[PDB]
Amino acid sequence: LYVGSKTKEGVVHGVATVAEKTKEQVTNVGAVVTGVTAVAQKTVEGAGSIAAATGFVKK
Amino acid sequence: LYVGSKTKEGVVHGVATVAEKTKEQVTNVGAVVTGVTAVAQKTVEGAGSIAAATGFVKK
Amino acid sequence: LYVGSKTKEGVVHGVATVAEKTKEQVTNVGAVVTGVTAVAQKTVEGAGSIAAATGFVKK
Amino acid sequence: LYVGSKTKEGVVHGVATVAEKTKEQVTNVGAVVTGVTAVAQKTVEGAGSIAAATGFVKK
Amino acid sequence: LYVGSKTKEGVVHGVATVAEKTKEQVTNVGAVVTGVTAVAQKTVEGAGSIAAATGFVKK
Repeated sequence: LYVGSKTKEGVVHGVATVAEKTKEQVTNVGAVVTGVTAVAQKTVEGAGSIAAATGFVKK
Repeated sequence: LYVGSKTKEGVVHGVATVAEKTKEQVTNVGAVVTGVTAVAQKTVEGAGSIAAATGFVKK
Repeated sequence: LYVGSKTKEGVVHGVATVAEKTKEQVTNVGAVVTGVTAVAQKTVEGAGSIAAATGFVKK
Repeated sequence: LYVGSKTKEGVVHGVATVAEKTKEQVTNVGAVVTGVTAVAQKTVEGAGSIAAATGFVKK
Repeated sequence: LYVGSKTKEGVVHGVATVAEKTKEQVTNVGAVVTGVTAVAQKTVEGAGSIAAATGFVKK
């Protein structure tokens, strides 16, 4: 049993990003996720998330 | 049992980022996630998250 | 049982970042996460998070 | 049982960062996380976090 | 049972950082974390955190 000589899993490569000008405003009362950039994940025998917003959980 | 000579898992490579000018404002009353950049994760036999916002949990 | 000669897991490589000017403001009453940059994690037999905001937990 | 000749886990490499000018303001009443940069973690048989904000816990 | 000739776990390498000018202000009434830079952690059979803010815990 073998796995590949060059194996790439959950990978980000070679990202550029420019904001030559920007305005951003957020208002929140009682979830916000913003700007999440160049992100890499691997999960094994368990769940994964990368930008998760839940406003509220009630039980 | 073998795993690959060059194996890459949950990897970020070669990121550039410029803000030549920026304004950002946040207001929050009672979750905000912002600017999360160039992030790498691996998890094994357990869950993962990278930008998680929950406004509130109530039980 | 063998694991790869060059094995990379949960890795950040080669990040550049410039703010040639910036303004940032935050106001919070009763969670905020900002600017999280160039971050690497591995977890084994246990959970992971990297930018987690919970406004409040109540029980 | 063997693990790789060059094995890298939870690693940050080669980060540059410039603020040629910046203003930042924070106001908080009753959690804020900011500027978290170039961070590396590994955890084994136990959980991990890197930028975690909880506004309050009540029980 | 063997572990790799060059093994790197929870490592930061080769960080540069400049603030050619900066202003920062914080106001807090009743948690703030800022500027956390170039940080490396490993934990075994126990939990880990690197920038953790809890506004208050009440029981």
